[PDB]
Amino acid sequence: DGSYLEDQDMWWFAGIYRDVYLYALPKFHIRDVFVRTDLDENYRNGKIFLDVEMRNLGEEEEKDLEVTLITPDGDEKTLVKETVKPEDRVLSFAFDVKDPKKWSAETPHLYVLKLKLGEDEKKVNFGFRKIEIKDGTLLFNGKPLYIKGVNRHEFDPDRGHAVTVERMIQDIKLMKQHNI
Amino acid sequence: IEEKTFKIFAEPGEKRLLKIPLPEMDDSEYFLEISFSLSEDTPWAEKGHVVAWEQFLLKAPAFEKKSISDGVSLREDGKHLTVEAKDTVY
Amino acid sequence: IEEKTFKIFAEPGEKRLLKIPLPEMDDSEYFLEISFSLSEDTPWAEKGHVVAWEQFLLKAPAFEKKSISDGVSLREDGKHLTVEAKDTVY
Amino acid sequence: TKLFVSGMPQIDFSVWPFSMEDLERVQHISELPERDFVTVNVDFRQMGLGGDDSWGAMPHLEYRLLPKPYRFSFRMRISEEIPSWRVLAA
Repeated sequence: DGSYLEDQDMWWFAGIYRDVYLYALPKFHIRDVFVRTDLDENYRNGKIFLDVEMRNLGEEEEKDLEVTLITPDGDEKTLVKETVKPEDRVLSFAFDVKDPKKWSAETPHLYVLKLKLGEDEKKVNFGFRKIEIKDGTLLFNGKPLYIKGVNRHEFDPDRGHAVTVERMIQDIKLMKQHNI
Repeated sequence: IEEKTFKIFAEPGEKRLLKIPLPEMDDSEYFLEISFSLSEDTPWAEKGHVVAWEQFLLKAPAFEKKSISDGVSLREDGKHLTVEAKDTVY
Repeated sequence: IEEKTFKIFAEPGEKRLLKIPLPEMDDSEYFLEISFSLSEDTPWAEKGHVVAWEQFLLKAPAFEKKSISDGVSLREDGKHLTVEAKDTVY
Repeated sequence: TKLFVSGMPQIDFSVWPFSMEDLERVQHISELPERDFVTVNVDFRQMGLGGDDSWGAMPHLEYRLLPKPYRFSFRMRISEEIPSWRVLAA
């Protein structure tokens, strides 16, 4: 019945066409992370808005939560360091950052959040950038944005939908070398 | 603020003038009501039953605009904006 | 209430942007003035001579309307009407 | 004593140490007489000066008071201190 919503103009294939794996987490672990940014009216200073969802499956003892910010240069800063009792809860934080390096297609500067709850460790890449509509005009970090785009199907002439990282890198470098 | 009784003589179809002395007025809104009621009991109703009334604006109010000097605070987070003034939080 | 010096680099014919950080404002009227003056003495004029200026309204005022409660007296005679309020007679 | 005038929201004004009749009569600076009063003018507007030439040219159309209905108001107070121009009676 799923096939009635998969009528794309393309080849009908089938099978386990992407990776399969097993992993293990502690009884008390981070289930989910939502990191969002805002920029001021001069597109100068930034804010980080962080939601951390925790999940407990039979833990009783209290664990330590640490959140570290790594800059594009490589400098580190502790944002959060606290003790949390084991329970199902969403923790929310808001931090200020001065003159952050902004992400664009021309200049892709990435910050890293490192999150650790007991022995559970995760990392997320994020950038400071803002998309908005002002009087019918599309703005990106305060500048008018022109979309110079292409539609791409995830396709390979030998492997079908089961495309490799080497082929993905070839596609991107070719796109940028032709001003897309 | 003021009430007064009167009697007026008018035959079927006649128009008669009624003169009402007005007080000096401040910046409030003033309305006049004129009514007619039963002088004595009838088979269908009691003394004081109103049969007719009309109302009129005498004077519109004078609105006051005051300059506020006291301050307001603002706190932002990820989901809420909070605004504090005196002992109310929005 | 606020003064600040600056320097701007612009060649003949060029347009350049100038960003001015504004304070929080009360119910008063606010005007901005931007001027350019001689950095040092010339043969025709001294340091500080203004060569160009322009002014702009930042914020219109908020007018206040107050309700007066105090009274006024009036005396008529054959030639004059006299009106008294506080310690002035018209 | 201060004589204070405020616009609703603006006026034009002038103050002279002689009469309008004195100013219209004398043809040299030396002949302007000594007087024991000040003439005060409080105006809605005056027509432009013009000067495209001085032997027939008029002020431009947008600086003339063409004959249509006009209105104008101001507030006056006589006291010992300058009150707030931004505060009026309701």
